Amino acid sequence: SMYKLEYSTQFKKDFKKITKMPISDIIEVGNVISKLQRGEKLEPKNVDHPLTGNWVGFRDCHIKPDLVLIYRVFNDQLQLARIGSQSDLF
Amino acid sequence: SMYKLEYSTQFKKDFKKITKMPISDIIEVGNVISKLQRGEKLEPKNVDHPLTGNWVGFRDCHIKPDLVLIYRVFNDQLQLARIGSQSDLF
Amino acid sequence: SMYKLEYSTQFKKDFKKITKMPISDIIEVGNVISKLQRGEKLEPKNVDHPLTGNWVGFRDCHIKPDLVLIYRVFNDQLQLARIGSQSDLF
Amino acid sequence: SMYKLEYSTQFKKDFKKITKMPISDIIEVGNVISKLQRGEKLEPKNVDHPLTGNWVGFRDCHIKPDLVLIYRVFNDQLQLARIGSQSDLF
Amino acid sequence: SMYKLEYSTQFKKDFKKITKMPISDIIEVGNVISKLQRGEKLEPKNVDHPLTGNWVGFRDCHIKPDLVLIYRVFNDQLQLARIGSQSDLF
Amino acid sequence: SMYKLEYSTQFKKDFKKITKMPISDIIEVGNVISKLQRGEKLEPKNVDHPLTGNWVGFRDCHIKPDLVLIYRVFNDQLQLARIGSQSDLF
Amino acid sequence: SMYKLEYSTQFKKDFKKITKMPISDIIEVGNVISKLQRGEKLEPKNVDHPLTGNWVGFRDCHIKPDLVLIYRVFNDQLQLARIGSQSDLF
Amino acid sequence: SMYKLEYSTQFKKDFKKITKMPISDIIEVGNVISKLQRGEKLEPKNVDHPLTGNWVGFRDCHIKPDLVLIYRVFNDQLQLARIGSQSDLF
Amino acid sequence: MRTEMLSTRIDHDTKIAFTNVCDEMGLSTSQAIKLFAKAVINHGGIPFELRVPQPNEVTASAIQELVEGKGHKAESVEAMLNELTEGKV
Amino acid sequence: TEMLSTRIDHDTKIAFTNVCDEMGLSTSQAIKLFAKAVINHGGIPFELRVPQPNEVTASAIQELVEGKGHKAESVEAMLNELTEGKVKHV
Amino acid sequence: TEMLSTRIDHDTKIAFTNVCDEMGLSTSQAIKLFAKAVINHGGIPFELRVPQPNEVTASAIQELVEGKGHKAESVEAMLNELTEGKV
Amino acid sequence: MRTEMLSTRIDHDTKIAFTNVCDEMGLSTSQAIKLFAKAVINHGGIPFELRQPNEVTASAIQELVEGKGHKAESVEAMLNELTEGK
Amino acid sequence: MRTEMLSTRIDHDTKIAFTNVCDEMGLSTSQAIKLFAKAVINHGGIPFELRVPQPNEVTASAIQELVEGKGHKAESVEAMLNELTEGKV
Amino acid sequence: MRTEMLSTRIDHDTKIAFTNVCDEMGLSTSQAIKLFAKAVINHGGIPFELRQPNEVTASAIQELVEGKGHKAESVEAMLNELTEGK
Amino acid sequence: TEMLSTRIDHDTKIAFTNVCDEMGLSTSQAIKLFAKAVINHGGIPFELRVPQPNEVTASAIQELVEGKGHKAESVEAMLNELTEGKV
Amino acid sequence: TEMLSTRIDHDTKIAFTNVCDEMGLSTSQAIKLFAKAVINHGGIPFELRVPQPNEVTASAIQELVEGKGHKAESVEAMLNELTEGKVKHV
Repeated sequence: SMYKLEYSTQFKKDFKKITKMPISDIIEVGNVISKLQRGEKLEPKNVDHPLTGNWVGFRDCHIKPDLVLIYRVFNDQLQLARIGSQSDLF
Repeated sequence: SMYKLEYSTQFKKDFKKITKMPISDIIEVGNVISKLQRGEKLEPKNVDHPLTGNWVGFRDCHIKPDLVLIYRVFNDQLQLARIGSQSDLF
Repeated sequence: SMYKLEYSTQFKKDFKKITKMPISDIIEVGNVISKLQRGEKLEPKNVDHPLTGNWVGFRDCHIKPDLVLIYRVFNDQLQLARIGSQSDLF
Repeated sequence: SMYKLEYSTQFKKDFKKITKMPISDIIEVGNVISKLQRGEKLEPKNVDHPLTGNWVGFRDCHIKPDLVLIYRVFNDQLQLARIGSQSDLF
Repeated sequence: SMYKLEYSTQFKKDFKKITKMPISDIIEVGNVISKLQRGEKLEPKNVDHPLTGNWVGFRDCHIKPDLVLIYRVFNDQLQLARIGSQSDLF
Repeated sequence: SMYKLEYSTQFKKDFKKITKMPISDIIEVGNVISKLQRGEKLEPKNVDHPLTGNWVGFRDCHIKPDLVLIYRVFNDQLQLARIGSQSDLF
Repeated sequence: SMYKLEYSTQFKKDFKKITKMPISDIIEVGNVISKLQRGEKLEPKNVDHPLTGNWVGFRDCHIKPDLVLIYRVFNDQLQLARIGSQSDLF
Repeated sequence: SMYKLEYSTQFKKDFKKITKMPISDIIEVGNVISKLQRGEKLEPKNVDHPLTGNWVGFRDCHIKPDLVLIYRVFNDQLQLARIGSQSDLF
Repeated sequence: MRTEMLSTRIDHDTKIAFTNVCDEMGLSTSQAIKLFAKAVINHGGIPFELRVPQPNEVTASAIQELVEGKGHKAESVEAMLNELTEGKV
Repeated sequence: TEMLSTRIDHDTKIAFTNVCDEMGLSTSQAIKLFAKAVINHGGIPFELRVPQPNEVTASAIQELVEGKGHKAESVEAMLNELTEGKVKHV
Repeated sequence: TEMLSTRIDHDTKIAFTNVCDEMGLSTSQAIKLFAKAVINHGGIPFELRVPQPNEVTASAIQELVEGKGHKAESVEAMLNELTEGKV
Repeated sequence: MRTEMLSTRIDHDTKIAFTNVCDEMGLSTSQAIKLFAKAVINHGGIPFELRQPNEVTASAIQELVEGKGHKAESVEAMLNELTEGK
Repeated sequence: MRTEMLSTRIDHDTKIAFTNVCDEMGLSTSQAIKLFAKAVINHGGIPFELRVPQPNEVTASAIQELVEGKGHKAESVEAMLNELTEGKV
Repeated sequence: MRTEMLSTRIDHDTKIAFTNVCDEMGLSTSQAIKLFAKAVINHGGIPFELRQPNEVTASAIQELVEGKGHKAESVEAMLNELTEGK
Repeated sequence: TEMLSTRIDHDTKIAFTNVCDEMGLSTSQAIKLFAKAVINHGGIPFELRVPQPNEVTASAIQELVEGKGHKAESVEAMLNELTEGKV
Repeated sequence: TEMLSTRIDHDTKIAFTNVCDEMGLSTSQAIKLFAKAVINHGGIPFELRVPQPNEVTASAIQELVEGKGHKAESVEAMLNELTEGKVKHV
């Protein structure tokens, strides 16, 4: 948990939708965020990549094929911008 | 030994976007450009290849899968035309 | 004064075909090129214009409706790329 | 005092098909040939033009929309190569 | 008198969407269909016309600029194939 | 005596962004809403139309080319669902 | 047992060309059509398959690789639309 | 040699070009014609097939990939129409 | 800096139908026209084939079902609306 | 020189050969034309698509589906009429 | 090597396979061509289907249809409230 | 007949380039724009590659970039609060 | 039976350049226009993308050789014509 | 300015169909024909499928069909005559 | 199964291979797509190169350029001879 | 339900995923859209082609080839200016 953890207001509002998912999926969200907090590279299926265009400076990982986390590491802080479907986030 | 460094006006504009990326990624951009300046061969993941148009020998390589550098070596000049996503360049 | 005359290897090969034309038509080609070398505006029938395609600044004029010259002025140089029919060039 | 008249052997063979045509059309062929022999401009509908394809060095005019004459003026000679439809000549 | 009314299975499914419209708009759909059943010419705003594509004799009219009816008259039968937006149908 | 006025919660949230706009634009929003409340035709530039997509049962008009109001008249009520740009509403 | 035989006007026109073929080939055309009339399955070389358009179930089979029959079975009718080369039909 | 042998005037004129070919090629022309005269099926490489369009009623075989024979069997007679390249014959 | 205007004359039906598609696509009409103009410059041509409306697969199947005589009858426009609107009248 | 080739089935081989011959091209010339066109265009210079009936075919299909075809009691009687007596049986 | 994949229903897979067969390619080759085209254009080079419903707009509409909107006496009163006095 | 205008503001450089490409193709800019509008209607969509903007994501990113995000003591504490105990 | 006329207004340069391509293709201009009209009816649209002239590969290579500074010099138009016409003057 | 006319005769049915397809695409038949001519020039060729006629082959086929071909006693005799002894 | 094949020079094969690679297909797949397109359109769906020279026209031109044409005194005399008296 | 899939390399997988996410689509949604579009159109509804630079890229390339680029003595000094000091080395 080397980085500090910060999240947007919108991230909390997104997590109201995430809360409705099965417990397994919620823990997998937490496991991905924990990997990111420790600075660890994600799995190939997470297709982790930097964002282009207006979203430049931020990254996107697939926790599930249709469940995307938008985040960045800035200074010493893992910042969580949004979590949701491709259609909800872009 | 090393090529002269030349960049387009648009390249400077593109680097305004590049500046918003984390320092790690900016350093990777610099590392690729420096390899090219030394005339060295790039690594397979950079998928360096010439473009097959009337593009006077310009080339395309991936600094990241969605971060493309358009460039050429002419005389003893490394000329940097664009840097950005496929959507920005094509 | 006048620009330097320069022609491509392919322009020489194209002229292998142009030479078969009557001497009058060959002279008319030469007259158009002489105008271009002196910075003279061509005649309305020459439909002189820059190409908007992938042409890197090159221009198109008609010595005849079906005899096209592809050329540019770079520095103080009249560079002649091709001469031939629309089918030969496009 | 006009140009001298010359025709190819193949032109003589083509004229068998021309002879099969109505007198009106044969006369129109003769009228175009006389205009060319006198150096006179043909009508807009004859779309007289130099050839820049396989028959470079020669000209073609349309005596009818589907009846083409391939010819040239070389020095003081009007030389008639072929007469027929677009398919039989190209 | 009047043609027989016939509608496709897909027309019923499309009407699952049309029913959500205000009652006035639903009546206007019904009025256009009633005109067609009685062989009446539609109004200029209905842009009634046969489709020139692969449509097997079917026609297109606009109940609204973005609400299209695909239909035909065969024998004495008004056959209704689809109703919906241009995006739903084409 | 005009239609009753109703707006959604989300419409109230959208109006925070509207409040950030110049007074001129806010007033133009109010003017369109009053026209709709009185049952009056909007101007051609408002391109008022019923929706036949995901928001079937509702109408949209353009208060500005990039500022859209989604609304309906249901019985004696003018109901205002959203106001914003095309991207935020569709 | 057997389907009713129906053919288009254009089919009769096409058979004017078919008539010029040798008797052997005309007999092969007849043999294929008779197999279809009996509802039988064709042989692999006839590459019988439905067309994938809005073609109301019409099918394509090769009596020869360059002799195509367009047909359908509707009710108890074998309906023959076209016979000819790919260039005549498509 | 069961069929009688007949050839067009144009076939003889074509054979003046064929005569210039090596002896091996001329004999192979004769071998194909002999197969046809005996009613024998040709080899797969001869891609023997009936002609469509204006040439219907006649057949085409490749004696070489760019050497085509146009022929037919009519009554008891093998009739040879033309021999030459695809560009010469079509 | 300098700004000009690009425009065309079109009838009302076209303007509304085009506006509706653009709205459903998340675009203003001005944005859409600028995208077309830029795409034409980028491609050196119109980057799609010009064509008439063509039925999508669902439409083609509806048409074939009708042409095969497999449609569903209705006694009148009113009864049809009542059934398919499930009573909305 | 090296080779470009593809493996194809017999029906495709013959149908392609017929179109190519009738266009005045050997198979090799046609493939060379395609490869050079792909180079010239930087892509396949046409849309890939399934066969689509031309207007004449669509007309025949429309005549049939509207019940306006021509009846025949047997393949044999149909052959007698469409061949004008050339093939009176089978 | 990795995969680009989707689940489709049976009828769609049949129709897609048949169309590709008539064009002369396999479904895998067709999908690879699509992916490379999307990369080469930096976008999807053809018309998109009407998007998934904007949930924000959908909820606003559902609230209104369920009769749960907020009444206002006037446009002026509404603007005063929703602009917090700016107009 | 009832015709209206369909129009956009565009930069001068863009106007020139678009006009020149249309000239080489043999049509006017007005005709080209009408062709585009009818094509969009005929396809029920824009038949070539677009851009997507998203206001919600843009605001979230902007809030974080301005240093106004919310701290969490651990992933476990964050999940516990944001799931309300799940 | 009934015959009409299809026409367009084009400048002289276009008419001759188009006529020359059609002749080289073995077609009259009337035949070519009828083929286009029939192809448009057949396809329900224009069966090619509209675009500006684009250099073929030989042209692109000529341009790149010039842009790379690898062209061949000539002292004057007259000497150039003399060399490349091999004395035709 | 120097403009000329480019024109064809076409059947009435063809005219109607072509006009209707052009209407649905949003352009006039004159504009469509200009677009075709410029496209043919811009590509140096016709950018879609043609038809090929051949007068020589047509005459040869017609001569045979009319029963006017030349008899040969055998393939060997034919080759001997047509190759002048090769 | 049979083949569609041609011999090309080395440079052309290289360029064709590279273009197909950028599109995401092999040269064999590209040529199969071309063959099926040619069949599906019943013609070649793009512009043809200027054809091989019509040998009849080429020989007529060569005869004239070599100075071997037939002189005529007049257009009327020419027409009388070449029409065998019809004009 | 069954599956449509293709094997792709890592660079292609990520570059495609970025375009798809930024278009508001999961990979599955994008492939389903393509397959349904191919069905709807009876073909691939776009030309296959290599990447082609947009106007901005062509402009940068033209500026460079005309010698109007901007010099820099090292990758490091270039990074300092283009990032406005954010990355002053490597």
